[PDB]
Amino acid sequence: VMKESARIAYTFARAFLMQHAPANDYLVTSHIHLHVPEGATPKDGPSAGCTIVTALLSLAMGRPVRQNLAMTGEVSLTGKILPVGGIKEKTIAAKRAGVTCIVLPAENKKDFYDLAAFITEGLEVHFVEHYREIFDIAFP
Amino acid sequence: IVTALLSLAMGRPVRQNLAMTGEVSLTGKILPVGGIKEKTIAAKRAGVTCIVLPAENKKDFYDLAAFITEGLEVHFVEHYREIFDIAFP
Amino acid sequence: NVTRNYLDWLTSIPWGKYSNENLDLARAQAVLEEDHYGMEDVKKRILEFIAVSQLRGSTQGKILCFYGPPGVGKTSIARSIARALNREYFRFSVGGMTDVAEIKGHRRTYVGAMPGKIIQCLKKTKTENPLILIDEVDKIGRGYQGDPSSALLELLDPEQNANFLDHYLDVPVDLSKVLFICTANVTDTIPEPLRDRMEMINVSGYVAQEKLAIAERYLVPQARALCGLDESKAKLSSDVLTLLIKQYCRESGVRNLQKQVEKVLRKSAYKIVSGEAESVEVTPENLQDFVGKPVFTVERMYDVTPPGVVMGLAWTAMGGSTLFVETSLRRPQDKDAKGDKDGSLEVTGQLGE
Amino acid sequence: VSGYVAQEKLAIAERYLVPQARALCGLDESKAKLSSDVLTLLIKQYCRESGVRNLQKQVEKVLRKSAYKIVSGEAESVEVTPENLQDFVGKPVFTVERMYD
Amino acid sequence: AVSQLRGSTQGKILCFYGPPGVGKTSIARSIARALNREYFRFSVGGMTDVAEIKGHRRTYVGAMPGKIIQCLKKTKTENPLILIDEVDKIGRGYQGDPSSA
Ligand SMILES: Nc1ncnc2c1ncn2[C@@H]1O[C@H](COP(=O)(O)OP(=O)(O)O)[C@@H](O)[C@H]1O
Ligand SMILES: Nc1ncnc2c1ncn2[C@@H]1O[C@H](COP(=O)(O)OP(=O)(O)O)[C@@H](O)[C@H]1O
Repeated sequence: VMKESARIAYTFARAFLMQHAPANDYLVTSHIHLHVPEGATPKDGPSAGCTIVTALLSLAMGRPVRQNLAMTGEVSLTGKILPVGGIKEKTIAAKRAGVTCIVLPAENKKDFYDLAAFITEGLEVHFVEHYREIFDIAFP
Repeated sequence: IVTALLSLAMGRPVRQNLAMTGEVSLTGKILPVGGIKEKTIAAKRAGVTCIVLPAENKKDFYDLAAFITEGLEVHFVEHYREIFDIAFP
Repeated sequence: NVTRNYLDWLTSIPWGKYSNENLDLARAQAVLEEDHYGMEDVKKRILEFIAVSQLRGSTQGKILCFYGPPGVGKTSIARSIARALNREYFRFSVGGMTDVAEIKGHRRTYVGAMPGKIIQCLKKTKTENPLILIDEVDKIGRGYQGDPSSALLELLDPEQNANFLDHYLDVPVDLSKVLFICTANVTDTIPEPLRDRMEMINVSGYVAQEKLAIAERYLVPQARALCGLDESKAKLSSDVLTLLIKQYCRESGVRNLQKQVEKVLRKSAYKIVSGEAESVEVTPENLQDFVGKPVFTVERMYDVTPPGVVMGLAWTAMGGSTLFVETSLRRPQDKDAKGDKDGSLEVTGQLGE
Repeated sequence: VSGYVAQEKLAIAERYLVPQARALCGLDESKAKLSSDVLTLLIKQYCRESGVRNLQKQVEKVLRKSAYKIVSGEAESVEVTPENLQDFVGKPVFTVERMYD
Repeated sequence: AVSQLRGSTQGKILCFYGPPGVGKTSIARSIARALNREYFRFSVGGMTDVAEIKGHRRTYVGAMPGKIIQCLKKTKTENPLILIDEVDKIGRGYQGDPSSA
């Protein structure tokens, strides 16, 4: 399932470059190894996908991502983002790691507000639906 | 599937909220599909306001209780070219 | 002591005890329309069954099967029939079972042997013709270790049932009068030899509006009796329900709405016994308190459908759902103005071949 | 053993099949006539399998529906006719034999 | 015609094959009452336990004789008309091949 998720995100990347910056051709012209460390349970597995595309884009243009921008989501092969499950444990894990920004599918704006206010202090969220939003909340 | 590709080919969007289904023949004939009643109720939940079925199943869809079918606007078809003219232009 | 337990197990069994049926159609009407709404087709079939048994003399067995999305009320209709015909009821799940001995007991020479489940049903139900309800035939444990589902044919085959016998008490029983019924979410997984025997009735889904008329009568009062409240203190207008079903639960079955209304009532119970209101009255403004914020909202994700995406209905394993199909370029297209390579497709999304 | 021609099934069911099922539903011949024409219509439309099993289901069903019209219903002697039939067993299933023409 | 010549009764094997629902089993039973031999159905479709055709050792706890002894015990004749079913679908597994049996 992660393999199809990977190819989906991959093709979306290949589309995003030509839609965005035609002069680059790094993606369509080069082999690429990509490694996702284990630990995610298969059912939440797709939630990693939104990270994947930004990985490649960082490798693609070569600019570093803005620091400590944790995220999760699920990519649609046409730029929609989709809800993921089990967010509360994810957010506390981001708290332990010193995260100071975060991005979630807008469809999960509900669960994040269930959280106790002390949990939410010091984070800085960006709900999103279409993927292009994230492109401007990382790089520039 | 085919409507996806053709939509992509000319690149024009599909007419809005026009769900469809069928089974294609490699020469434009369409074939009966099974289980239509459940499909129709699911399309009703989504706010669908048009729908397209193989003409061969114009039978089962009419067995449905009249209240389930109120407010839809069906277009039964057999040859595939029919559906093409009920989607894009 | 072993043979004594065996004697007991044998003597309990009816051999000709025949719980009598009512057979007038009128009373069967009244007892069916007051228990389950709609799903009239199964009612009509059972009605024909009643009509034939009354003609050809004696009581009669028959096999039947029900199938459809989970939580449509299948198991619920079973008991309603059980008190309709006046047959005694007995559920018997078999999803994932593999112990053919469980369907047939044990040799009685084994330590701890006890007769298969059916004999327990005969001892308990005391009729020769109860209403056995095999459950989840689709999910029977079908292994290398001897498929019980093959063993089931000895019960359910109209001819081979007549002298069924079980390892505990070897003497054949005569199950012909039993009225078996079978319930499966999808009929195709059912093993072929068995599938041909039983009749295949089809319970359906439910329209969004249909759930409204459901829940106001057969559902809210049920949970109201489960939480121990009386109507005096826990009214729920219809409008709250239509809002619920339209938003908080998108499932063709009613189980999920059943979870919500359960939750609302039990929270109401907490507001009564110690809380503030002496009579909670949920109103649309109040509800989001009790059950929290809405979960689903944006039914049908895309709305403009950007080029190259089309909706497609799908008769999934449970209910039906309006999944989209999507496509996209994977390389720059004009790789060569002269280029001649077939624009090979690559399908994805857990294709079966 | 072979299959069966469309016409052949008529001569089959008219003798060895209808009476048997008629005895299964507990009826007597006095009350449940089925003209030949309805059987040929059945076999022509509602079941395309070389075996007779599917037609066996249809006519069984039709008879038992007749039983329901008898025991409480109106007629003391149901008489199926082709105009009557779609009532009893519903709408035609197959029609467009030979997809292309 | 042949059994009448060479004195005593004689057994023989035969096979039928064709589309399902052609009536195969029905003639089987019809022959059983034609010749006057006893009938006994015996499905073998999809089975894989050769012990079922041969019983068990009798030293195992709970061993019981194979199916055939039961048919012979039941019809009480030495020469019944056994009807093996669904030879096509015999479960041909590693667990002891019935096809050898
Ligand atoms: N039309 C209906 N009338 C009455 N109850 C219904 C109806 N549809 C669904 N239900 C309810 O659905 C619930 C579950 O139904 P049942 O088949 O018994 O179990 P499940 O559907 O969970 O397998 C029951 O509590 C039952 O009251
Ligand atoms: N030519 C025929 N003559 C008599 N009965 C027939 C004929 N063709 C089909 N049948 C009926 O078809 C039914 C099933 O036949 P049989 O071989 O016993 O089962 P199946 O065909 O399902 O293997 C029987 O009930 C039988 O009466």
